[PDB]
Amino acid sequence: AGSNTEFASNSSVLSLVNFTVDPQKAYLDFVNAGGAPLTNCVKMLTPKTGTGIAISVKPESTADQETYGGASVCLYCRAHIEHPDVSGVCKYKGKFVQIPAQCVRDPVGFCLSNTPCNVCQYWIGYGCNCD
Amino acid sequence: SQIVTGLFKDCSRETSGLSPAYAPTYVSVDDKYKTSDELCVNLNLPANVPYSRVISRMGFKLDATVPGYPKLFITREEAVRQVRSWIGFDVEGAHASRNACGTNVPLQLGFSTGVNFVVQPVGVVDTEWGNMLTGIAARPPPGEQFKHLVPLMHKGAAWPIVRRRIVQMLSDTLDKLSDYCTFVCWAHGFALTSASYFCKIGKEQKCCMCNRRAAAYSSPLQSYACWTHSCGYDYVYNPFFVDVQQWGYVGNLATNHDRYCSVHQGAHVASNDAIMTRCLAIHSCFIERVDWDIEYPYISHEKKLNSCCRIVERNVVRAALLAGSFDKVYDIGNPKGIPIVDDPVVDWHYFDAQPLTRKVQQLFYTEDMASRFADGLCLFWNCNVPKYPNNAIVCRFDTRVHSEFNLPGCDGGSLYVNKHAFHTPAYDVSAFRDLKPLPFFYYSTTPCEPLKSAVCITACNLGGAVCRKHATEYREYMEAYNLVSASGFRLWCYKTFDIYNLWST
RNA sequence: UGAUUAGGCUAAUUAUGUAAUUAGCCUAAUCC
Ligand SMILES: [Mg+2]
Ligand SMILES: [Zn+2]
Ligand SMILES: [Zn+2]
Ligand SMILES: [Zn+2]
Ligand SMILES: [Zn+2]
Ligand SMILES: [Zn+2]
Repeated sequence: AGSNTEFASNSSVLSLVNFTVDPQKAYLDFVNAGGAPLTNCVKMLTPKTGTGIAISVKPESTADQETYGGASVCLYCRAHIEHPDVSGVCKYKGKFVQIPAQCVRDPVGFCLSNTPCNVCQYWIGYGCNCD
Repeated sequence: SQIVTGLFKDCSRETSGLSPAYAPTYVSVDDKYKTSDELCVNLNLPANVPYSRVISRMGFKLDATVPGYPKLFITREEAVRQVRSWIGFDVEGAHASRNACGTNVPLQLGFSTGVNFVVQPVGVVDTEWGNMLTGIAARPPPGEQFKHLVPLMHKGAAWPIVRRRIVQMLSDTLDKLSDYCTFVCWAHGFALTSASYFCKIGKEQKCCMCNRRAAAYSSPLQSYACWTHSCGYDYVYNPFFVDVQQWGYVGNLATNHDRYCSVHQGAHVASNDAIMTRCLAIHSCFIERVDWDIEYPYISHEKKLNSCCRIVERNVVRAALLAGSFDKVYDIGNPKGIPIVDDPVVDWHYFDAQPLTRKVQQLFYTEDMASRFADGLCLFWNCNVPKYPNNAIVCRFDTRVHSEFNLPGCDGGSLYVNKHAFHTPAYDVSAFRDLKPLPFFYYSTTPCEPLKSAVCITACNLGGAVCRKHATEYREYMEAYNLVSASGFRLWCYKTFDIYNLWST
């Protein structure tokens, strides 16, 4: 009964994330120690003519970005645990996330390490010109 | 890469997958969005209304080796070294039904302390905004085996209450034994799935109020504490896990347990499976194998008890050997062959099952030498034999007494931990049918240089007096004898033992 | 029409007669 969702290679770190007190530190320590980053994310085929903002309702990737499904790049959605937000609502789910092309080796961990700007909605250091 | 797993299985009854913006994985995306180059297309196809999909927690694997994070699935040796932390653990299950199909949730959790907790059926539900850990529809397993689980489907308590109850029970059990918790399981899959509801892991931490290792976590306080400081804490921090079935067993738990033990019978409840699991682990580690190279630390007055045991033994053996005018002694159970008392000169012979000195024989005792060893006394100081001869002096531990250095064991026996782990068979008075309990008394012959006792065998007491040199000595011997007796040791002597035969000296 | 493991059969895809993965069905073991 039911349908499978995850590969076996991802079953190890996610299990750790299901048990740790601080899931973000657990995932980052797993990745920096040489562990394999999460795979099987939802990559989108885009014409590469987008605005470039971090989170959008449609794919808005530029020539130097890739578009991912939001729930596929959220660690709390991937591990199916509680979100550390107000009212438990994910800010990625239901939307598309633009990741820089030099970070596509770890779309999830990048989302754990960067936050968009509150004014221009770009990533800080990857499009935010609010200097 | 390509091998899928049953973990996080979508247990919903929906006939179609999710859209790319909502699906957590590429595999879970509906096939109408996919292309050949492993990519998705944002079609204008209408987005769904709010949904609820049950996610399975079956198939956890704690094999990660992140530095700084302790290894929680310990091996056999580390399990033996952590025997004071052993808690049996079994969870009964309930099948998800109605809106979902394909996962099981805990219904009853049982522990080897004899406690069962009934929980409401709670699972993980994915929605359009995030996740929930909420109640779901559930069904008891079919068959006559699980008919006792039918009334329990309406008697469950909330998971946050059960978490605190579990933490409190573990605190009460393990406060004076260890800083660690080791869950002994028979099938670790569903046990780990249930442990995900009430256990947290991470780096090793210190208790916030003292220097002990932290074993409990408080989410409302976000703090760590040990067993004595874990009031109101709702999570178990860094527990160990042991899978007995991986230790080379064939068949189910009941047939493997019943082969070596016949004490832990009863009705089918989760705490009974946990008790049988811990009993089987004890039998596997300390009866089938003897790892006497492992030395355990000191929790309490074990050095003092070890000192007092010799003080009792020397006086008891001297007084037994003087009364009756005996000349021969067989010291069964002496690996080194060191005599205990030597003021009455007698011939000594040493026997042990694993001797370490060529002055000691290699005899095993099976009662058949009752007439053979009848010319002299036999000594059974902490040697367990199912039938003792009449002319013997025996010291045996009463396994029905529970203490910090005496854990429950297999088939009525117990695990006595004093610098080493010894399994002791169950205490049975039928083995002493030819013997009588040894009365309390003190006999010494040191020269002399208020207290009045009828059992203080002393040359002054023959004259109706007493000296301080013997009075304080009698007081310390009383303290030592009382400590030895309270710890759980019982002394048995031959039938003709009378203290009035010692007054002739 | 509860879960996993091992074997067998079928279908699809991929690779180069054969193999891997996925999906379904049967058998056995354990868990429920
Ligand atoms: Mg059971
Ligand atoms: Zn999320
Ligand atoms: Zn900005
Ligand atoms: Zn403390
Ligand atoms: Zn037993
Ligand atoms: Zn005196």
